[PDB]
Formats: sequence, C-alpha cells, structure tokens
Amino acid sequence: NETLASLKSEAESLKGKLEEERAKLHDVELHQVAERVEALGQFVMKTRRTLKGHGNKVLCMDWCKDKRRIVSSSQDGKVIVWDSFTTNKEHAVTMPCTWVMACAYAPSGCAIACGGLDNKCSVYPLTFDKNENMAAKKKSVAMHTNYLSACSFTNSDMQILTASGDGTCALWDVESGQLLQSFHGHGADVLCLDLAPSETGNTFVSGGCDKKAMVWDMRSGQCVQAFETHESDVNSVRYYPSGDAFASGSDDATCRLYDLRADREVAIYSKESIIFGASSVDFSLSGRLLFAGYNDYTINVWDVLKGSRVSILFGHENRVSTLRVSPDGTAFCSGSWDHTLRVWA
Amino acid sequence: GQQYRPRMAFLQKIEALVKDMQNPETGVRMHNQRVLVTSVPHAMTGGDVLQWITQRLWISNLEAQNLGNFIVKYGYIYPLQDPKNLILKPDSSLYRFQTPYFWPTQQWPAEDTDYAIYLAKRNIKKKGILEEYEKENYDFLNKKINYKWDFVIMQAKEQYRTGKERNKADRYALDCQEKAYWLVHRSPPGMNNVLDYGLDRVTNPNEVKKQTVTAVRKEIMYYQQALMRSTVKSSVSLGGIVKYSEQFSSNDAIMSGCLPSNPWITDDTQFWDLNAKLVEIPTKMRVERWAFNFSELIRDPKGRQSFQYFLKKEFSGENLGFWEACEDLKYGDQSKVKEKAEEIYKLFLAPGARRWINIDGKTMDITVKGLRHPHRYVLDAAQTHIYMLMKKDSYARYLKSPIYKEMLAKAIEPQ
Repeated sequence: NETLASLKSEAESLKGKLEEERAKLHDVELHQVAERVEALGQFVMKTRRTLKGHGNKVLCMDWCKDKRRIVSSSQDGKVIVWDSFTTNKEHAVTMPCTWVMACAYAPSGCAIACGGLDNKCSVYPLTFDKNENMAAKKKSVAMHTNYLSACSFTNSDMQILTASGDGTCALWDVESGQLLQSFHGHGADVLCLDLAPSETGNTFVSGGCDKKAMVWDMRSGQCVQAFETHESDVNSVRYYPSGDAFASGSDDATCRLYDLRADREVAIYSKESIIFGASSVDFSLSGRLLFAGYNDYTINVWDVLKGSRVSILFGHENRVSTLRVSPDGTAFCSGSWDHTLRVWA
Repeated sequence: GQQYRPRMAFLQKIEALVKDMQNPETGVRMHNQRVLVTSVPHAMTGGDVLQWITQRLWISNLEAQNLGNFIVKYGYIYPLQDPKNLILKPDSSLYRFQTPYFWPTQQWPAEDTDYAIYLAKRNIKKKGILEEYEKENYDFLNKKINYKWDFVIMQAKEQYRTGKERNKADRYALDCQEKAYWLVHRSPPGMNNVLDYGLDRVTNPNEVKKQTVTAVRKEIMYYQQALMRSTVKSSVSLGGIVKYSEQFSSNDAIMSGCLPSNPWITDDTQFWDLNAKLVEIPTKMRVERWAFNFSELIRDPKGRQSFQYFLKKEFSGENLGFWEACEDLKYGDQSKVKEKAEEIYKLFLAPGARRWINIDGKTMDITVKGLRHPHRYVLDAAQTHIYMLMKKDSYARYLKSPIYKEMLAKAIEPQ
C-alpha cells in the first residue's frame, strides 16, 4: 500500500519537526531550576486512622470537599461513605455488580458517583433519611461498552466525566444521561483521568494501556497534547495544582512530571529498588510533594522539584490501589487490596 | 468482557536482579555442597541474599526485606525448609534459585493439565502423600479435564519413571524445586495469591496492531494541530512551577504544619472550625492566600463575596453575576442550555439589558454569531473576556483597596 507507506513517512516527518520545534525552547532542566529551593524538614507522617469495613479489596476513594468525609468502593460491590475523622460509617450501598473500580464525591457533598464491571457510572444522592435506601435512588448516567475505570464530577453535581476499558472517555449530563462528548484516541483500555484546575476549565487528562497520557479539549473532543514516555500502562494521572503540569504513575514503576506550557516530560521519579507498579499519585497542596501508592504494598513520597525520594511508607498488607491528598492538604488517604483504608498525617 | 492479561513490567525487572545475583564475580555468596547434587544450583542463605540486595541497591534493611520477600513470593527464589513460608528470612535458612522454566510469565498462566500431571505424579510417589488442599484440587481436575485424564496419567507415569534414574539427592532436590513452583501458582487456601492482577484487559497488550490509513491520517492531524500551538521556554514554565510551590509552601500543612494544629495529629478540630467555607471572619492565612493569584480569591466563597462588594462599589457588581451565569450554563443541566443561553444574553448583554455589562465589539460578534445556534460553550468567549478583565484590572486594585486592607486587619490569627 503506497498511500499507507507515504502517510507513515509524512507522520514521522511531522513527529520529528514537532520534536525539533519543541527542542528549541528546552533551555534548562527542572533539577537545575530547583537547584536552590529550600530543603524539606524531617518526614514524620504516620497512620492516624484505619478504616475497616469493606469485605474485599478497596479499589478507589475520593474525599468530600468538607475535608473529612470519604467515599470508597470495593471489589465486592460495596460503596461506603465514612466520616474519616471519627471513622463512623454514614452511608452504604451495594451495587448490582462487583469490581466497583471508580467512585467520586460530588462537589455539593450531597451525591456520589460510581461503577465498574457494570459498564456504567451511576449517581446516588446522600440524605439524612433514618433507614436510608440508597439502592432505591440509583440513577444510571454513563453507559460504556466495557468496564468503567474512573469517574469524576466536573465543576457541578450535574456533569460527569468517565473513562472506560472500551478505550474512550466521555462527558455526560447527569439529569438526562445524555452523552455530551466522547473522547477517542487511546489505543487501548483507559484507566484514569483528572480534570484540569486551570482558569479556563476546558481540559482534562487521561491515561491508559497504550502507555500514553492525553490532554483533551472538552469542547471539541480533540486530544490537544499527548505524552508517550512511559514504558508500560499509565495507571494514574493528576494535575499539578497550578494546572500547568501533571504527573502520572505507571506499571513501569515510575512516576513522571510533564510540563504543559513547554510541552515536555521534565522529571522521572524512580529508584532501582522500586520495581513494582505505581497505581495512584497525588500532590500535596503546594505541589512540592508527590505521594504514590505501589503494587508492592508501599507508598513512596517524592520531592517534585528536586526529584529525590522523600520517604517510603510501610503498613498496608496488600497493593495500595488508590491514594488522594485531602482537600485542605492536612492528610492523605490510601486504599488497599488489604480491605482497608488509612489516613496519614 | 475482558480477555487479556495486563502488562507486567515488574517481571523483567525481577529477572534482571536475579541475573545480577547469579553473576560469578559479583553475585550472592553461595554455599559448598558436600553431598553431590547435579540437578539444581548450590544453596545460599537468606541473610546473604538480603545483604546482597541491601548493598547492591543501597537501601535500608526494611526496604531490602520487602523486596526480598517479593522475589520469594513470585517464586524466583525458594526456601529449602519451612516451604509454606514464602518470605526471605534474614538468617542462615537456605534457599535456591528457581530454574527459569518455573518463572512466572506475563502472557501465560500455569495450566490445569500441567498441574494435574504434577498431582497425579505426586499421588504415585505415595498413596495420598497429598495434602488436603491438593486432594481437593486433584478431585476437581479429574472432573473438569476428565477427557484429558488418560494423557494426564500417561504423562505422570512417564515422568515418575524418568525421575527414578536420579540418585536420592537429585530426586529430593528436584521434588523440592517443583513443589516450590506449585506453591506459588496453585497456593494453599488462606495464603496470598501474589499472582492476582485484578481484571483482564479489553485490549491485548501483546498485539502488534497494523496501523490503518485512518489511524495515520489522525496521527498527522495531531502533529499539524500541535505544530500550530505555541509553547514557552523551559526556564519560563519551570520557573513558574518552582515559584508556585514556593509561594504556597506555608499553606501546605503536610510540609509546614498549621495553626493551631493539624486535626489529624492532635484531634483538635479548631483548624477546620476556623476555616469553614462560610465562616463569618476568615483567618489571616486565608485572606493572605487571596493575594497569591486571582483564582485563589474567586474560588473562595468568602473571597468572592469580598471581591463582589468591591465591584458593586465601583458599579461593576454584575460582572461576577454574568461570570457565574456562564459557569452554570456550561456545567449545569443541559436540557435547558438553548433557553438559558438566550436568557443570559437578554439579561446581561443585549442593548438595554437589566443587568447590562460591557464587552468589546469582537467578543459581542463572536457571541451573537454563536447564539444563532446556541450550545453550552456559546458564552465561553464573553465569559473569558469578563474573567480576564477582572483579573487584569480589578484584582490588583482590589488588593490595594481599603476593603481588602480592612479584611486583612480584622482576620483571625490563631495558634
């Protein structure tokens, strides 16, 4: 096929031209720019709370914007809302399917979204009803052709972003269940997503089993920026708090930082002793620290700017599957295949 | 559903480490073998493997112990005594390297036919020298692969026959080696299945997929689009990142602590009480944070309320109302959008509007042309125009105003 051969030659030509156009402005490395940032104090974080109640692997968690409530979901189909400060369970629902791989808290704090092997994402309201029946109030919003891997509310309770093993992400209207926009481009299962905290608020990033992280324009459905430097599946993605960079965690045992304004990978956080996959990443409030959970049951904490490991945290008795820093930056929560979550500070 | 095993990048990495350990000049210290055993490598102690890891990777004994444990759990190294205990003991306990034939693989799990052969063979070497769980497994397989059973038995008898040409020491050693494999791949109940990788994938990671024309065309489109986009020097963007983290450092409670204390550490909730979303009087830290950038002010409801008071005083108290209306249009209920878009235009933008605000000629034209076919992003240009105007003009003047200064002055200082 001559047309195919010529197109591939043109695509490689443009790839190299783009590489060279970007390289012209790559005048410094992050470790050089950060040469004189102040050193960190002693690392002293420990487990403050252990949330016990799930009957099988914890797969996902999300903090409420109230800074203390947490939603978490399990392989056995159960979703729990905790007041993590007291450890009290406030809400509980069993989904009609197993492997609830995704859950999100609504910004109002009055709803949660979740799904997984059901190929859907559903919204449940949270109420102060005495004998609360959550299952009776399930609203199916998203429909994919394969499993849901990730979800998030946008900047309201009325819209939801999903990622799927079907290779797509999608934006949905909660009230109608209408597909607002599909995002096609990943070569394979999409595993994670995060909404950009930018002033514009028109983009999000996703990661998948094509080993790529892709930044999407929600208005057009187009991928505007793609990054392909990981050597295996991209399990987690997270914007740096200013919105001008994001981090990823991968099966390849590295976490990486990408500079969106210069359009370049700028840091690789890795050690020879760290050979198992990173499942989950999140930033401290200032973006100075990156917390990551790993398949070898540990958490590694990285100095984003200096590139060195700050600490390794032991405690979980199976994979760390999910990790979020709290909304006010005072703590972080890890969830694990050991059936538990921990809050650290 | 899902058909394919996921990528397992860790395997090659363990294998590289194991190869390093077996190096003749720099590998793990090995032991003599006064009894002649030809079928397996020489033994080594758990302590020596651990010391090698600690030294090679330059890490704490805790981290080396964790890693060493996984090398054993995955079956690359196995114990000669207490075999059910898949840890690397930091002592004189003996271990051997597993043969590569019995390493785990990304694409191929251990197969039921092979397990049946192993159990049928073991069954012959005793009557039921089989452990409880193994008897259950054997009975399960006798039913499940009933059709292969003549083959299973033939192969078991064949291997048993061949096993008898080894002397006592080799036979014992080979039996230990094979048992160590099956302990990992068909674990006793109540033992961790380290091989559990979660869900399978829809897409096969081992598929070398032929790119279609449509695929390459789409790749071309990405590059052409990307080449149209502007970037900045790394010194500029990275300088910004470093400065941002520096600016927010004192607000990062994990790094810097907080006042009066961290509720997670002391169980005192005052820090949360003082920083309630709609607290009457904000803390000084909070008011100071509004000065870091315009988004900090806008995203804080107390900050936005203060900023709105400033704007109303300057007769600009509809800009924020318009910005909020556009935010709701874009992110709210979509059954409404067409009507909502038209009503926002009529209320804020049209000549004689009852909440009139000014936008420049170009922005108005973009808006009016878009409104010929209303959609949820139809007011995006007007919204951005008004947001940037507030950011560029009003924000800095707000920070210089008596309104902000009085806010700073009355703000709570805890501790």
